[PDB]
Amino acid sequence: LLKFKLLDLSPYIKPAEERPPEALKVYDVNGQYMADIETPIHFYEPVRPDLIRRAYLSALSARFQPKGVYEGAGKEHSCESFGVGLGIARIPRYKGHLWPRGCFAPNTRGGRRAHPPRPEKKLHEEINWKEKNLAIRSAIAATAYKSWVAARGHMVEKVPSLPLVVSGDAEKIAKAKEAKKLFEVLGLWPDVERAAEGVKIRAGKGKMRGRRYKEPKSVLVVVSELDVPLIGAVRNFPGVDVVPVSHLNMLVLAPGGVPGRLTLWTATAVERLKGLFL
Amino acid sequence: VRRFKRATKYRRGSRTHGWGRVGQHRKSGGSGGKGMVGFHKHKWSLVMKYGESGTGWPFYGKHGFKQPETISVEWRPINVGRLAELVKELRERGEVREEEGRLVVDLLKLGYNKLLGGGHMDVPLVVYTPVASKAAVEKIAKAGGEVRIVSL
Amino acid sequence: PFTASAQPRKQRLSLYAAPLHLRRKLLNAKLSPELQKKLGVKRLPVRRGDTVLIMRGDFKGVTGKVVKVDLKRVRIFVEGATRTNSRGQTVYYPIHPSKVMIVDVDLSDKARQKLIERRKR
Amino acid sequence: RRELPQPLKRLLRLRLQMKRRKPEFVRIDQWRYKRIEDSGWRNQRTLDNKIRRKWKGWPKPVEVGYRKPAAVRGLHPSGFVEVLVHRPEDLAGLDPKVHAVRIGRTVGLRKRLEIVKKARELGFYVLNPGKEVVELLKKE
Amino acid sequence: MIPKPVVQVPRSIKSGGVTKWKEGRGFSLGELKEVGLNAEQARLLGLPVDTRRDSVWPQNVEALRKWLIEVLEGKATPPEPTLPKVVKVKRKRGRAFRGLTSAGRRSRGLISTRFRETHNYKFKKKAKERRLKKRHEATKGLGNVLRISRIINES
Amino acid sequence: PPNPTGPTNRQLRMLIRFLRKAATANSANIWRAIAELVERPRRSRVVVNVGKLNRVANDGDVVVIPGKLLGGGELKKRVVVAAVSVTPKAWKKVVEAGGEVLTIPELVRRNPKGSGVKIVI
RNA sequence: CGUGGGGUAGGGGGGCGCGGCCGUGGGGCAGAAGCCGGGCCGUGAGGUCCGGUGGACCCGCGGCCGACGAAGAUCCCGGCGG
RNA sequence: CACGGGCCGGGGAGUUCACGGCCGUGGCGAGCCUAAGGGGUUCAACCCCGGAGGCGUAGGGAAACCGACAGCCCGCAGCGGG
RNA sequence: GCGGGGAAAGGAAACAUCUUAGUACCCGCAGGAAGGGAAGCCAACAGGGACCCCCUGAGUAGGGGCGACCGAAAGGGGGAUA
Ligand SMILES: [Mg+2]
Ligand SMILES: [Mg+2]
Ligand SMILES: [Mg+2]
Ligand SMILES: [Mg+2]
Ligand SMILES: [Mg+2]
Ligand SMILES: [Mg+2]
Ligand SMILES: [Mg+2]
Ligand SMILES: [Mg+2]
Ligand SMILES: [Mg+2]
Ligand SMILES: [Mg+2]
Ligand SMILES: [Mg+2]
Ligand SMILES: [Mg+2]
Ligand SMILES: [Mg+2]
Ligand SMILES: [Mg+2]
Ligand SMILES: [Mg+2]
Ligand SMILES: [Mg+2]
Ligand SMILES: [Mg+2]
Ligand SMILES: [Mg+2]
Ligand SMILES: [Mg+2]
Ligand SMILES: [Mg+2]
Ligand SMILES: [Mg+2]
Ligand SMILES: [Mg+2]
Ligand SMILES: [Mg+2]
Ligand SMILES: [Mg+2]
Repeated sequence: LLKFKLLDLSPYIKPAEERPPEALKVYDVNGQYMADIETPIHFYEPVRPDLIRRAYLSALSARFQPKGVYEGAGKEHSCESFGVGLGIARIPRYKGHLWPRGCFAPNTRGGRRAHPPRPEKKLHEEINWKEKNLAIRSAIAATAYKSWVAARGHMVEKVPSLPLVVSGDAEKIAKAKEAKKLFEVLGLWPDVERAAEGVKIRAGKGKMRGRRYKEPKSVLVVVSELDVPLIGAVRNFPGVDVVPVSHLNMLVLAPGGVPGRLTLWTATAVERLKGLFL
Repeated sequence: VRRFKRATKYRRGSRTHGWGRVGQHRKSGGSGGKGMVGFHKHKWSLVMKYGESGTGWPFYGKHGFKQPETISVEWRPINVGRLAELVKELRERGEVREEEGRLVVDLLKLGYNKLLGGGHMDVPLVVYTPVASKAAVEKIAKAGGEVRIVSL
Repeated sequence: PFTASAQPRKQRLSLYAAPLHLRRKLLNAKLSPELQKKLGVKRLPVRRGDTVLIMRGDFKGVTGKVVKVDLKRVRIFVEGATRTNSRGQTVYYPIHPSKVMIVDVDLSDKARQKLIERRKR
Repeated sequence: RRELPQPLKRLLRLRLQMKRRKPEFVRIDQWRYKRIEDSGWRNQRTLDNKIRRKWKGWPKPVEVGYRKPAAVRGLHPSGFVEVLVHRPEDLAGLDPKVHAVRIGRTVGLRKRLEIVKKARELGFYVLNPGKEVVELLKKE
Repeated sequence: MIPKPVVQVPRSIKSGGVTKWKEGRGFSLGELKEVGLNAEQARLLGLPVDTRRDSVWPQNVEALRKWLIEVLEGKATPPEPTLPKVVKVKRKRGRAFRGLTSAGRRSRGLISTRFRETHNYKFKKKAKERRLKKRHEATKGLGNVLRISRIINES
Repeated sequence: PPNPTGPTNRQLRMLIRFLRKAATANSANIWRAIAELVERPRRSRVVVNVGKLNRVANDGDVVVIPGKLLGGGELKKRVVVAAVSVTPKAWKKVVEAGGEVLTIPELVRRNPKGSGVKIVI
C-alpha cells in the first residue's frame, strides 16, 4: 500500500538507514521506558529536502511586509532642463537661486531612485495546500532519523531514541524548573545548552533594526492541545518552540529550510497526529 | 522547483543589454507603434500569416451575430460512456435509488442537462434528462435502459 | 512611561526623552543584604545622603556618601570617587546608579518611608 | 617540504615555471589612470579593443590556456594542502603529512598560542604563527 | 441556534433546469403564519422577517417550529429583536448645494434608474478601480491584447 | 530556454540510477529505454489512463509505464502493470479487474531481463 | 573518441563579489571593521595571510531575497591641480 | 585633422504589477485550485474552514440547431525467435 | 465625501470622430465618515426580495474612423443587517 513511498531499490542500490520502527517507545516523566505505541503513517513518508525547502520558503515569505520609498522622493523640486548651448549637460537643474545644481535624474545628488522597491511587489511565494501538507508529513518523518536530526545540527548523543515520545502526564508540568528536569532526564538538555551558548550578536545593519541577536534552535515540543501547562513551562528555554499538534508547520519543523528537528512528542500528541495533515 | 539567474546578472558589462549596437533599445518606434497597432499597414504580413487571406477576417471585420446569452441555454452535456462511469461510483457510495428494478439517475441533480452518445453503456439505466441525442437514446435502450424526457 | 516597543530606536528615544519623574526610576540601586532584611525591600532610588558601595570601575570597593544626584545625566557623585584637575581642584567622577550598592539609608524624609512600605508589601 | 610522489613532484615544479611566466592581466591603459590603477581584470566589450583581439605588442587577455596543472592546483608552494584554523579543536581530522595549518587572521594572541602549541606537538607545519607568538615561544 | 431561512435560487433560462438553494433574507409571512406568528411578533423573537417574499417552504416551517418550542420551553435564548435599536439622524447642512433635494436627485438620475447605473456612480467606480489598479484596470487595453493573442495562438 | 535539468525529486533520481544499473547488469535494453522516458522534462512526462490499457494490453500481459498511471476510463482486462506512480482510482480499477500493481523495481527484481514486458506510454 | 581549440551582434552553460534574511559553525579589547604597503593561491572575477595604523564589531559553510558591481553620459556632488 | 572626459573620491541606468506565450522543476490528476471572507493562534506568520467561480473533461454552425473510433496498413524503441 | 464647470499634452505610429477623461484644475457644500437605502425592482411561469462595500460574473454582452481602445448588469459567494 505504501510500497511506492518507501521505494526498495535493491539489489543494485545499497540500502540507507532503515525506516522508523512499527512502534514508538514511550518514556515517563522520569526518563524510564514505559511502553510502545503504533507509529502513525506520517513517519513512513520519504524525507524530501527539495519539497521541504519549498514549503519552508513559502511559510516564511508570507511574513514579509511591503516596503517602498516615498512616491515623490527626489521628484518634487522645481527643475527643468535648460537645453543645449550653455556649455553644460542637458540634465534637469534647479530653476531658482541654486540654478545650475542638478536635480531629478537618478544620476544627480538628491535625484530620484531609478527602480526602488514597490509596496505592490509580490513577496509571498504561495503553495498548494496538498503540497504544503505533503511537506509537513515529510518533515515530521525526518524527526525520526538520527542522521537527519544530527545533520541539521542538533545534539542527539544522549537522546535514548527518535522519535522521542514522552508520556502525556508531561503536559501537566507548569514550572520551567520542572520542565528543565524533564529535558535533562530525556537527554535533551545538551541541545538546549547548545542554543544558550550559541546566541551571538549578528554582523551588520540588523543590529540597528531590532535583530541584534541570532539564536540557534534547540527543541520542538509537540503537545496534544492548546493551553496545557507544559506550553508555558518550556517556552522560555533558548531555542525551544512548543506547539499543539494541530499547529505543526514548516517554520518549526525545518528551520533554515533543512529537515530534521529535534522533537519531543507527548504520547497524546502522537495519537492526535493520526488524523491530521493527511 | 528550480531557480534560475536573472538575465540582468549576465548583462552587466554588456553595453547594449541584448538589444544590439545598430538597432538599439528605443521607444515605441521600435515596436512600430504603441499597443496592438499597425496590422493593416506594416504588420499586415502578420495578418496574412495567421488570418484569412483577402479579408484578414479574425483581425478585422464582422461575421454573423450573437444569439443573446441571457435567453440561451448553457448546455452541460454528458456522454453515455462517461455516465456509465459515474453511476458505478454513485452505486458504490449508495447514492443510486434502484427505484423500479433498474438504476434511476436524473441528470439535473447531477449537474447536467443533456445526454450525448459517445462511449458505451454497460448497465440498464433509467435517465431523466431534458435533452438526449439520437444515439444516446439508442445506446441506453440497447442496454435495457430508457431515456425519459422531462420538460424545462 | 517607557515604551513597550521592542524596537531599539523607540527604547532609546524613551530613555533620552524621558521626563524628570520617569528618570527617577533609573536611580534604583540594590540594597545590601543587611539592609534587605531590615527594610524588606530589594531596591531603592539612590538619594543624596545615602551611603553606597561602588562595585565596578576604577573606584570599585570604595564606600562613601552620595553628595549629589543629577537626574538629567542619571549620574551620582560619591565621596571618595574623586580626582584632581590640572589646577589642583577636587572633582567627582559621575557614577551610574546601577553600579553601586546602598549600604546605609537616609530615612529622615517622611515621604521616603511611604516608598518603603509600598515595596515591603 | 611535503613529500610528494614523482608524478606530482614534476607537476609542482612545472607549476612554479608557469607562475613565473604568467602575464599580469590588466585592462588597457591601466598604467595611465589612477582611477583604474588597482582594478582587477576586466574583459571590456568595446569596438576597438586590441587586447581581446590579441594584437602583437599589446597586453594579453585571460584564457584557459593559462590554467596550471590540475593535479597540483591550489597547493601551498611547500606542497601542502592549506587548512584555515580558528581554534585548537579545528586541528582534529587533519593529517600532518598532507595538511598545513593556516591560522585565521583574526584569531587573537591568547588563542593563537594554544593553536600553535597543539599543532607543533601534533607535527603540523604552521604557516603563520605570527611575530608575537614566535617571540613568546622563543622566550619560553 | 436560531434557524436561517432557506430559499430557492431563481432558475434562469441560462441554467437549463439546474437549481440550487441559498440562505434567504428572512422568513416569509406565510411561513410565520403556519407557526402562529405575525411579522411583529417574529421580529420581537429575533427572527429575520421578509414580508416581501411570497413563497412558503416546508423546510422553513419545520425549522421554525423546532426552534420556537426550544424557546418557549426555556431551552433556547432568543437573540435581540430584529428591529431598530438606535435612531441617528444628523443635522443636514447645504442639502441644495450637494444635490440632495428632489431637483438634485432627478438630475443625478436617481429618480429614473438605480444608483449603480447613474453616471456619477460610473465615474466614481471606474476612478477607484484605476487608482487601485484593481481587476481589469491593472492592464489598459487588456481586451485587445487577449483578442489578438487568441487569434495568433489558436490559428 | 532554461535547458532541461532533470528531476529534483531524489526518489526519481535514484530510480533512474537503478534502471541504468539494472540495464547494465542484465544486458537489458528495456530498462535503459524506461530510464530515458522517466528522465523526460516534467512538462512532457508520460501519463497513461487505465482505459488505454484496454486497447494496448491483453489478459495476462505485463506492462511497464515509464510515468504515472491515472485512473480514467474503465479497465476490462487482467493486467500486471508497473509504473512510477499510480493514483488511487487507477489502483482500484486495476486490482478490481483482477490485475496487479507493481513498482518498477519490483518488476525488475521479478523479471531482470524484462522478457515479454510491454512498454506503454 | 574527435583532419576538437579565432570570433562582433546575438543565443546557450557555469562561477566571483556586495547588502540583508533563514539555518549552521566560529572569531574578537591577548584587538572587529576600515585604511597603507607586502607575500601566497586562482586562467579570472577574486580569495587568503603578514607588518603597520585603528578601536568594536565581524566571518566560514548551506539556502533564500535584492534599493547588487562603473572609466566614460558637454554625467551629478564635493575636493584639488597644471 | 570624427565627437566626449583636467584629476580623484562618492553617486549613477531592464524595475514592479496585470494579462498572454513558452521553458525548467514541484503537487495533485478526469480532475485541479480556491477568491472574498470565517473560526482558532504563541495573533499580518501559522492551523482549519470557505468550491462562489475559473480552467479542463466535445465539437460543428452566423444562427435555429445538431452532437463523435480500436477497423486496416507502415513502422522507431522494446520484446521474442534463428 | 457630495453637486456643478471642465482642458490639452500624449495615444491612435499623420489626424479631425474617438481616446486621454468626466481626468488635471476651478467654483460651491458636508461629516467623522460621506453618498446610497426600503421595489411604478429583478426575473421568466421557477422563483428572488432595502442599501452600500469586498470576491466573482468579465474584459462576457455591448459601444467604437467595428480602429486604437472602451465596457456593464442580473445572478452566485461574503461583510453587515432595520
Ligand atoms: Mg533622495
Ligand atoms: Mg520571488
Ligand atoms: Mg560591514
Ligand atoms: Mg531591433
Ligand atoms: Mg538601420
Ligand atoms: Mg545608443
Ligand atoms: Mg491595408
Ligand atoms: Mg453585416
Ligand atoms: Mg573596427
Ligand atoms: Mg588587521
Ligand atoms: Mg478598462
Ligand atoms: Mg572560440
Ligand atoms: Mg552565503
Ligand atoms: Mg562603458
Ligand atoms: Mg566638477
Ligand atoms: Mg589653480
Ligand atoms: Mg555627434
Ligand atoms: Mg573635451
Ligand atoms: Mg501620461
Ligand atoms: Mg498621434
Ligand atoms: Mg502631431
Ligand atoms: Mg454612514
Ligand atoms: Mg447620510
Ligand atoms: Mg469612460
